[PDB]
Amino acid sequence: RPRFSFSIAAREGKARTGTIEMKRGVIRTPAFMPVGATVKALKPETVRATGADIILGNTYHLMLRPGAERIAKLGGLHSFMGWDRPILTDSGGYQVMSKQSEEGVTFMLSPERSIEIQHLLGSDIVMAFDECTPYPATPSRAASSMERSMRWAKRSRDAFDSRKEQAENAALFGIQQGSVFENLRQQSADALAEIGFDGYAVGGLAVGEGQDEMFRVLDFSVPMLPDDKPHYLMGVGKPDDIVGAVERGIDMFDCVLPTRSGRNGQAFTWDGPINIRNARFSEDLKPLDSECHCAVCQKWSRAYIHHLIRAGEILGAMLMTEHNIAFYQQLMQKIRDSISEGRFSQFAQDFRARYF
Amino acid sequence: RPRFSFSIAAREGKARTGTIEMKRGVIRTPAFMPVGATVKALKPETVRATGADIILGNTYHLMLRPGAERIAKLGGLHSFMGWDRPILTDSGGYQVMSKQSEEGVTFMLSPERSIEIQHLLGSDIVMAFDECTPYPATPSRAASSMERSMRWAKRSRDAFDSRKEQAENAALFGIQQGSVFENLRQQSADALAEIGFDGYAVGGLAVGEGQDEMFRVLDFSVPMLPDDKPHYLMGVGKPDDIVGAVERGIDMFDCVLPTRSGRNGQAFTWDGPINIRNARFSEDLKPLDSECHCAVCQKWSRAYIHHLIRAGEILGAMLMTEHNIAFYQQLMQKIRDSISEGRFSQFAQDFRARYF
Ligand SMILES: [Zn+2]
Ligand SMILES: [Zn+2]
Repeated sequence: RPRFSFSIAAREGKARTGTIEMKRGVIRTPAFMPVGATVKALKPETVRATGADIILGNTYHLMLRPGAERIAKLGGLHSFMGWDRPILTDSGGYQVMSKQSEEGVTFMLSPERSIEIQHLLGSDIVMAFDECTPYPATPSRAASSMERSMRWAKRSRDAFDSRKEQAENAALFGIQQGSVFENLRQQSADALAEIGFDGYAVGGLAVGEGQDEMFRVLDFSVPMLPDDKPHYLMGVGKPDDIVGAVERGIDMFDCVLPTRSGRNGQAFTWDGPINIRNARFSEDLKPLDSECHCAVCQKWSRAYIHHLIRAGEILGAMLMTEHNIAFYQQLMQKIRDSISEGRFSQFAQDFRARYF
Repeated sequence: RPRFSFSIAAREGKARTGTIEMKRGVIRTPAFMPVGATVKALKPETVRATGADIILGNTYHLMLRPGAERIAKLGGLHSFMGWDRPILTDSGGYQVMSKQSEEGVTFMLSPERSIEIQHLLGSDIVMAFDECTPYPATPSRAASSMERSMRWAKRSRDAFDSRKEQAENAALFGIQQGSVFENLRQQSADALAEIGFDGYAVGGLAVGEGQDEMFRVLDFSVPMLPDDKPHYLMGVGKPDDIVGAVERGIDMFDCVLPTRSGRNGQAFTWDGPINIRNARFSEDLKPLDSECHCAVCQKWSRAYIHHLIRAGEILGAMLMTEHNIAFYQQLMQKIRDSISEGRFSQFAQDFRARYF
C-alpha cells in the first residue's frame, strides 16, 4: 500500500465518498474516528467490530503518562494498545490551551516537539501544531492567531520532513484557522496550500458558535481547500452536524460525544438520542435502537442497560459506548452509500425528519 | 438433561472430580463460580470464554434494584443478563447481616421470601436461608445460631418444594454451621441430611479464623456431609485456600477476590500475585503471567495494564478481571486433571512451592 493516497469514487453536490489508502490500512471516507491509552471501555477488536477504520490518538494524555519516549521504547502506540490500523494523533495543543509565545506553549510544547511526540507514538496521520482561536474573536485577534498558526504550520512541515522514517511512512495534515471571517479563512487556505499537506483540516469551529454559524463558515471555507485532498472537521460532532458538514464537503470527523455521552446514559438512535437512565426504560425490553446492527442491540435490552447505568456498573459504560460508536459508524456507512448512489440529499432530509 | 445429577469420575484421598448435570448445562467439579446484574466489567461471553460453567447470582443487590419481581417480569435473570448456563443464587442473608428473629431478618427477609426471590430470579441452584455465625463464637451462641439455621433450613426446603416449577427444575443446597466446634458441626450435618438436599455447603468459615483453623474444621466437617453429594465451601477464596480445601473434599467455590482484587491492581500468577500498579511493571513487556492462556496474556503487556490501572481506565478493570477469572478457571482445570490422573497431591505441593 502507499504511504498515503486519497481517491474519490463518487460525489453529490459538495459531498464526496472514497478511500484513503495508507500502509496500515484503508480508510473509508466520510469517516468517523473514535477518540481514545485506549478507546474508553472498549477493546480494539470491539472498536474494529463497530466498523472503525481509524482511531484518533489522544497525544496530550499520552504525552503526560506514560510519556512519548516510554511508549516508543515499548514499541509504539499501535503495539502498546493493540490497534494495528491507522492512527491519527492530534498535536496536543487544543487540550493544552484548554504561557503563549511564538516558540510554542508553556504549561513547553512547540510545533517541533509536537511533531516529535507524534513520531514517538508512531502516528500514521500527524496534525500540524496550531492554535484554535477562541470564539468570539475580533478580526485582529483572529488574524494574529491565524498568522501564527500558519507560521507554526511551516515549522510542523519542516519538522515532519526532517525525520526520514516519519516522512516516508506517515502523512501530515495542515489546519485552517481564521475564526468566522472569510478573508482570513482564504488567507489561511492559501498559506497551507503553498506549504503543502496530505490533508487539510478545518480548525477553529465547534467552539461555541452554534451550528448555523458553523455551517455558514463551512459554506465558504471548505471550497477554499484543495479538492483532491481530504477535509477534516475537527471536533465535530452530533449526527446532525456530521450530515450537514458532509453536505459541505467534509471527509473526516472526530468527537468524544459517542463515548462521553455513552458513559453518561445518552444513547444515539435513528429517532434521536435517549437518556437510558430515564424511568421510562426500566421495563422496556426493546434494544437501544430499532434498527442498529450492533452486538449490544442484538443481546441486551434497554431495561438491562438502564439498570446497569443506574447502578454505576462498568458493564453499563461498555455497552452504551459500544452501541454509540457502532451507531456513528452506521451513520457514516449510510452517508457513504447514499452518496455512492447519488441519493445523499434525500438521505439527509429523511435522516433529519426522523431524528428530530 | 436431568434437573440435577452429581457423578464422581475420579478420586484421590478426600479429593473428587466429576460433573453436575442440570437442565441448563454441565458443571465440572471442583468448580469455581465467579461472582456477579453482571459479572463486573465482563460480558457473559467473556466469562464463558474463561471457562466458567456456572456463575453466582448476587441476590442481595438484585433484590434491591431492580427488584426480584421486576426481573421475573422481564423474563428472569438468565435473559436479563444474557447468561444461559446454570446460576447459583445466594440467599441474601450473608450481605444483609453484613433486627434478628425466628421469623427472619429485618433490615424483613425470611427463608420463605429468600426462596421466593431466588425463584423469581430463576436460579438453578438455590441456597437455603441461614445465618453465618460470627467468629469467634462461644459454644452456646454457636449452638443457638446453628439450631436456628437448621430450623431455617427446614423452612427453606418446604418453601422450595411448595413451588412446583421451582422444585422440578432447580436444585436446593443446605448449609452447615456450627462455628469451629466438631459436635456442633456433626449435629448440623445430621439435621441437614435428615431434611435432605441436592448439595451441602460448608457455612460459617472464611470469617476471620485463618487458614490453619479453617482447614482443621474442614478436616472433620466435610466427612460429615453425604459423600455422594456436592460440597460447597462458601466464600473461599485464595488459590492456596482452594487447593487445600479440595484436598479436604470440597467440590465448589465462590469468592469475589478475582474480581475485586482485579480492579485494585492485583493479578494472580503461578509465581504468586503481583500488584500491577508497582513501578517495576512500567516497561515490562511480559504478559501478566508466563503461562496463562487467557486473551489478555495473549495480547497486552504488564506495562500497558499498569498504565491503564494507574490511569483509572475502565479498560484496566476489564483486562485485569478477565485475566484473574481465567487464572482461577485454569487453576480449577489443573486441579481436575491432576485428580483425574491421580497426581493431585504432587500438583498441590508443586503449586505451593512455586506460588510461595
Ligand atoms: Zn446498537
Ligand atoms: Zn492471563
